[PDB]
Amino acid sequence: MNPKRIRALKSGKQGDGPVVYWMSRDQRAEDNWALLFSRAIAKEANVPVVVVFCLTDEFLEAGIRQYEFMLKGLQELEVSLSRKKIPSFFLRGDPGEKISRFVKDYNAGTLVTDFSPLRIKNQWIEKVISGISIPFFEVDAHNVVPCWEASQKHEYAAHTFRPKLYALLPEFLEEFPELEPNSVTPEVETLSDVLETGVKALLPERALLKNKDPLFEPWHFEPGEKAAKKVMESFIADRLDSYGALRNDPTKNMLSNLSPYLHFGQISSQRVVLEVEKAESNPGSKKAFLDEILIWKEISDNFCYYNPGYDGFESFPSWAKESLNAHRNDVRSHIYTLEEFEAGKTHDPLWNASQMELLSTGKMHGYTRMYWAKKILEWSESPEKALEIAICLNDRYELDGRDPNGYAGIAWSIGGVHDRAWGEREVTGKIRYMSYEGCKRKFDVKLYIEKYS
Ligand SMILES: Cc1cc2nc3c(=O)[nH]c(=O)nc-3n(C[C@H](O)[C@H](O)[C@H](O)COP(=O)(O)OP(=O)(O)OC[C@H]3O[C@@H](n4cnc5c(N)ncnc54)[C@H](O)[C@@H]3O)c2cc1C
Repeated sequence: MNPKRIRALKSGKQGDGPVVYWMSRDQRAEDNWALLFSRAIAKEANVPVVVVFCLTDEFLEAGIRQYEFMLKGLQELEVSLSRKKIPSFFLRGDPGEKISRFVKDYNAGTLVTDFSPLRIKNQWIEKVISGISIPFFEVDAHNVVPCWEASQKHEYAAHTFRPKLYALLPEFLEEFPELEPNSVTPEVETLSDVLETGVKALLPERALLKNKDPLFEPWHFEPGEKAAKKVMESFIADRLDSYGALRNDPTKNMLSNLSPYLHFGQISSQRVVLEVEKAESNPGSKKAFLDEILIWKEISDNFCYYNPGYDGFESFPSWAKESLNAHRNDVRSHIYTLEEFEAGKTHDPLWNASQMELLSTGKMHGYTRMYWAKKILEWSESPEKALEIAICLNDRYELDGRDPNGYAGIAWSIGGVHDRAWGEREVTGKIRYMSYEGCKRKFDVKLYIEKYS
């Protein structure tokens, strides 16, 4: 157990009650450093461990596609945690008022949570700190190397964050120890009813077509830790060999499709890296996949951790802010509203077909994600309007939405974060441009459009 994975946010006097694991980002029982760190401290104090999840009031800011995927995975998690004699408590409302009330009611001895560099998680941490007198720690269970240990600084490029992450891999890339069950079973509603009431509250804002039928197809990704592992096994066995040569072709499903399980924390990235590193495949394809799940995934947490305004124009590089400001008054070719972007009613069939894959599957291809966001900057009134539209459409319809990957990805597409300056164009400036003809020379754009009518 590396002590560099755990951070102390506030000290205090330890109580003689159950160690509380405030689960948030990592919703799994296996390969969870935060849950394992809570069981170790609970064992050292001769007291069982408990897990608490808060169903926040911000669930209506998303959709049914993310509400059902999360709660259905939590239902499987409760059975898995109960088999280890670890009881789970699902509170509903403000985590600042619920976690404070749970710790005081149940006489908690130590509170533990998982690490998330997002602003909304820091908002909960600030409120819970104000009304708790017991120790409270946080553990990085999402990244292989802790976010505060990989770099003490915002890395402006992947060429600089790669040697720092790979030099610390022999230390943090290790096997997980078995989660020991509680010694004895210790001493606020069922998730089936919370799923029924929540869906009934999200029904009027459901994504529908003109025929009143639903648009989302929930048979593409089955939720749960069991299904998350089966997806990783299928990728290593069938798709990992052809990954390095077909990750940029949206007409072929050659990606790992592990992003919805990785966002909600249903599967550990360290577990995926461990199975891939010991797998024998194309070295060019293994290097490309490890570059995506290690470098670009953890540099997204690095961007959100060392940039408070990671979702704003101020976090852009100085060369991009100066380039975008010099082309602010440039006459845009087209100006579409948020409703026209949402329904995919633009003149570009490639962008519209990309938006249709986002609305129907909740997981648009990785290559088209760059074309989908860069066109928003080209057809918006201002770079700040492009950030708002793309963030809203990402977090609302992407199953992996509301994730540091999405915020670092959108910062690269429009703001050029972790990128370089390209040829100076109008409107877009020195931001890397992706043309429609450039996509046709890379893949069958006609098949990708015909698939998502
Ligand atoms: C405009 C835009 C929006 C995005 N929105 C999201 C989002 O809402 N949520 C989200 O998790 N990711 C987002 N991404 C990153 C990336 O596109 C997706 O992670 C990817 O499409 C997920 O599909 P996959 O896991 O099957 O691909 P794979 O090739 O199997 O990648 C595996 C994993 O590596 C990581 N990874 C790979 N590429 C990236 C990347 N560019 N950035 C960060 N991590 C990466 C991911 O964790 C990914 O799950 C976005 C990127 C862009 C440019």
